[PDB]
Amino acid sequence: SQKNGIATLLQAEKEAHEIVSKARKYRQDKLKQAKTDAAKEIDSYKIQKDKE
Amino acid sequence: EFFVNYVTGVIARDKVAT
Repeated sequence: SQKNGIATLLQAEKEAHEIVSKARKYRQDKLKQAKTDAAKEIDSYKIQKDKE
Repeated sequence: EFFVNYVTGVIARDKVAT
């Protein structure tokens, strides 16, 4: 049908923005874990070398 | 009627086939 004239375009751009979000959020959660695992490490190291 | 991301225009019938 004619309304299918947008079926292959609106969904195509939605998939484009989906892969966008995949790039900008699968990397963002890496910013979440990277900024967190590297932040809980310093105090643990401090206590590790402060028992001695 | 469908089927930046697309091109629109209008031409004379003399060259529609070519």
